[PDB]
Amino acid sequence: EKKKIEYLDKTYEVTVPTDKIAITGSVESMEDAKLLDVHPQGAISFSGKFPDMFKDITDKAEPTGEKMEPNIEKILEMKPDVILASTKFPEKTLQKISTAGTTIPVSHISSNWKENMMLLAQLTGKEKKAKKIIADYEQDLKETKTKINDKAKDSKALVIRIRQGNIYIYPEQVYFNSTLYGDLGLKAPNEVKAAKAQELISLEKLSEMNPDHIFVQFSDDENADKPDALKDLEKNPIWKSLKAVKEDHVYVNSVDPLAQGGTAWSKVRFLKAAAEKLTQNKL
Ligand SMILES: O=C(NCc1cc(CNC(=O)c2cccc(O)c2O)cc(CNC(=O)c2cccc(O)c2O)c1)c1cccc(O)c1O
Ligand SMILES: [Fe+3]
Repeated sequence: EKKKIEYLDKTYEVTVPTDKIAITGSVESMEDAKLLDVHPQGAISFSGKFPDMFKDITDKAEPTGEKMEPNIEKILEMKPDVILASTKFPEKTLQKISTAGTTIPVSHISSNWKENMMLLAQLTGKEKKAKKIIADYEQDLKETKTKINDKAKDSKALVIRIRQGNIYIYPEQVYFNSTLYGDLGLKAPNEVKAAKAQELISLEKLSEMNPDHIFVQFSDDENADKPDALKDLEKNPIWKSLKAVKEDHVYVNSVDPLAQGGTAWSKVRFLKAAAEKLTQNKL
């Protein structure tokens, strides 16, 4: 018989505790697995390979495919007890994935970082480890707020992700923004308050926003269509006009560019990075 795992208003029947976990779409769950020492059966590949930072937990895994492109033939062959999917998949892709087994769309909304973590914990029987990781972050946070200067806290700060050579911004509770604005208390700017999903933003618009600090996240595996995007930007006269640029307050990949923002592991890293960068000295 199985157990009833409750996950964000929904309930799922899953035989737990299981090692037979297929992760597709949800890089969030990859990051949770990493801190929980969960070694899934299926894991997400990134350009066909498993990045160094995940190798400790991908040792018993085979690919479910690239992030946005689940391999149903592979996932069926695995016959998992649970498939951890993403809330970013179209519904028709979620229904198609669910032919291979019990499927839980894991939230990409960064304010659900605790629930996502506990879900994997509940599936794997590691609630103690998951509570300890969460508690530790909260202490890390309270301790880190004290180290961050007033000026920095009242500055205009942005997180951008460059994908296929375009600039994207995100809602207030998505990506790292829940840590930059929510946890550290910096004022989210209007364009971010207005964002309802991953939203394209022009350099032209950015130059009006004129942020004090810009965290730029850039992955080659997401920029194959234009690999010079970062260097071409830095040579654009509208980018060179930015306050953040001229004052040397642009931080490229302060956290690994495959980091998703809405996880314990993303939050702890961004919190330390933001702290180092905003206060201009290593903590
Ligand atoms: O099926 C998917 N996407 C269709 C889609 C494409 C788009 C247009 N997306 C892109 O061009 C894109 C390019 C490279 C990598 C991505 O993750 C992209 O979403 C938007 C959106 C809406 N997305 C968001 O709001 C979002 C928020 C935070 C982080 C994200 O990664 C988000 O996608 C959905 C998908 C599946 C797994 C993982 C994903 O990140 C996905 O975007
Ligand atoms: Fe996406």
